Amino acid sequence: PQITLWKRPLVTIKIGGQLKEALLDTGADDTVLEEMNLPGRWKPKMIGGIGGFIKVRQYDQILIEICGHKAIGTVLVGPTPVNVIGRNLLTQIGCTLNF
Amino acid sequence: PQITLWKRPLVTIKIGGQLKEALLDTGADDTVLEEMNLPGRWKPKMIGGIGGFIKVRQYDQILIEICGHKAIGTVLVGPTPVNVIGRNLLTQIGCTLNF
Ligand SMILES: CCC(CC)CN(C[C@@H](O)[C@H](Cc1ccccc1)NC(=O)O[C@H]1CO[C@H]2OCC[C@H]21)S(=O)(=O)c1ccc2ncsc2c1
Repeated sequence: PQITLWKRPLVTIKIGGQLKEALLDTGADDTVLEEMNLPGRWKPKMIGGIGGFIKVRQYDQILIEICGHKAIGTVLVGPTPVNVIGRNLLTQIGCTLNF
Repeated sequence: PQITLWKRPLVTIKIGGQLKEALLDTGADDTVLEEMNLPGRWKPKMIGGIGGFIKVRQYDQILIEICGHKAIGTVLVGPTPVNVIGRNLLTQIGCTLNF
């Protein structure tokens, strides 16, 4: 679809078999989801945002469907203010900016 | 134009008679720019993201040119690690997400 930006670009995602709402965030290199249970192994990592750095759990090679489009990639889980879909997955679903 | 997301979507902007580089950021409600000494009045504000909040100065009705597209709106100035063009201005240049 073509998404205008008068509202937040929020979409429904499926991860670990569960539906959630997430923000399509072209300013995020990485995908960061709020605290949740995910199966598989993970590794502790640090990511920095506008206000500093937080601790996250890095899950690699996770299946995630974004607005009906499948991706498989890295998902960081931690105290982000909102679920964000970053460029690592936006590229997989073929997302571009256009003006 | 069409911008892919393999790399950060950085573009040149013109603001306050200065040229700078900023991200086209669909996850940013507002526009947040590096410290610069703009003229005129301003209101204090706090904006939150990964890692917490930063304190910024809110300037209204600021003229900004983004890839030769003109806009006018609110700009927040403060110790942000990256210049971000937010939805308040992206809507004005006709920017959409597409997949
Ligand atoms: C609440 C949703 C997100 C936070 C998640 C908001 N951010 C915009 C993001 O695009 C931010 C913009 C950004 C980019 C780079 C440094 C600092 C901020 N990117 C970001 O934090 O990405 C992180 C995840 O991937 C990593 O790649 C970049 C940093 C990592 S922000 O910078 O904190 C921001 C911008 C305008 C704004 N107006 C009101 S609140 C508010 C918050």
